[PDB]
Amino acid sequence: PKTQRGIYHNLKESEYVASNTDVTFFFSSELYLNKFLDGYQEYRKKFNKKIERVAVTPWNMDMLADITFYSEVEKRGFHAWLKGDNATWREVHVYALRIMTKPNTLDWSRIQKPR
Amino acid sequence: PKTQRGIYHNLKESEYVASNTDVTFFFSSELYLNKFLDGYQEYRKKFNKKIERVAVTPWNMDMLADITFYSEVEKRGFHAWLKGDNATWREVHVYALRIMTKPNTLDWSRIQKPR
Repeated sequence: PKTQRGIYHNLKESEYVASNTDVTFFFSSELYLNKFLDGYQEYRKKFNKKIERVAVTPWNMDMLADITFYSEVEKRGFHAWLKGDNATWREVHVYALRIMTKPNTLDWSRIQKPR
Repeated sequence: PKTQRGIYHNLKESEYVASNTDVTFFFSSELYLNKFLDGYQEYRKKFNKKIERVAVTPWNMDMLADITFYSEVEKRGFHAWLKGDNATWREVHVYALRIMTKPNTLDWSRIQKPR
C-alpha cells in the first residue's frame, strides 16, 4: 500500500499511471509520473538526435524513446500494460518495433487507476 | 565499364561484390570492397556500443551496422540486392528491421559477380 510519503513500492497497485492509449506505464510516485509526462516530448527530440548520429534510418523511434525515458525516470521498477493487459519488458519493445514503421506518434497523458 | 584505374562508376556493372547470403552489396573498387570486408566485424562492435549508449533493447543491430558501414565505405553510391533481386535503400532497411529479432548474425564474404 501507498506509504506515508506517497510511494508505491509495488507498482501494480499504483494510482500514478500514464497511457498513450495503447501502452500504460505505472509509476511509484506522483513525482516520477509528472517528470515523465513533463519531459517525454523533449526527450523524443534529444533521443532522435543521438540515434541519428549513430545511424540514419527511415524509422519512427518515438516509442523507443518513451520506453527509454520511462526506464530512466521511474527508479523503483518497470510495470506496463499493452492493450489493457500486463505486458513484459520484451512485449513492450516488440510493440515499439512494430510502431517504428508508422509515421504518426501517440502522445501520453495521465489516466485514472485501471482495472 | 571499368576505368583504367579499376573503378566502376556504374555499380550494377561491378565485379567487386560482397554477400551475407540474404543481401548483396556492390562496390565501385576493390579498395572499398576490401575496406568493408576487413572492417565490418569490428564496426559491428563499435556500432553496438554507440547504440546501447542511447538505448538498451533486445535487438540484434548487426545488419543495421552493416548497412551503415557500407554507406560509409562505398563513396560512389549504394547498390544492393535482396534475395537475388534489386533492392532499394528502403527495402534493405525493411529487411534489417525484420532481422533485428533474430539472435544469429550472417557474416559477409566476397562473391563472384551474380546473375
